[PDB]
Amino acid sequence: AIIKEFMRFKVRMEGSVNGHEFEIEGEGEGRPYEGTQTAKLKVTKGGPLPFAWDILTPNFSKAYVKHPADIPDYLKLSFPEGFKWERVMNFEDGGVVTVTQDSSLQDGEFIYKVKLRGTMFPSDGPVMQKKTMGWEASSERMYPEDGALKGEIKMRLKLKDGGHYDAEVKTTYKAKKPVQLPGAYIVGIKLDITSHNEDYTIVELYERAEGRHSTGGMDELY
Repeated sequence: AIIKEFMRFKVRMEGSVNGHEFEIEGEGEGRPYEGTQTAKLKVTKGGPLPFAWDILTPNFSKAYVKHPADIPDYLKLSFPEGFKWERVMNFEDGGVVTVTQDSSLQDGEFIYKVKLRGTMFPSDGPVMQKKTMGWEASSERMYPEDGALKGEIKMRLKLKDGGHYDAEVKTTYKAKKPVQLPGAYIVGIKLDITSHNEDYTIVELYERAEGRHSTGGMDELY
């Protein structure tokens, strides 16, 4: 076993949102075959952030998705070399977040390097005004294409003032070496910030993710 039942990770993210530069370092741990994990993140530069942490969170670990035996776990199979991923999050108000990530394994621990760029968020919008309250549970609709794994999500962020703020998210996940890709399927995910400090320079997350067969819906009917 390359991927153990209990695994830790270290993550570094360099990014900017609307021109505001920042850096974040974190450490996480979880149970890859169980689809549960946690992370503790510290802003190491550019704090306190002048925008909602919520836009950053889905950006802090695909090896930790519980998969049934009949769905190839492409991303776990990618180790020890690992994989890379590139994502686009197009928010309903024109904000855009692009992400580039590299996942590797070293000395028994995963190493994540993330580069993020957020742009065009309205200055008076919920992101810049920090008016968000956590993501609703998501369903990432997965399918193989061009020798990589593709995922689509309509993510919905809760607004402090009872509404929601949506984003159309598309990601491409690619193993460094060819390994078995799965067929189309769906991953149910729930991410929460479980703790944070007064000025939000330290936050803790918890995420649960499990793959299952689609019952047909992949777009509007999932």
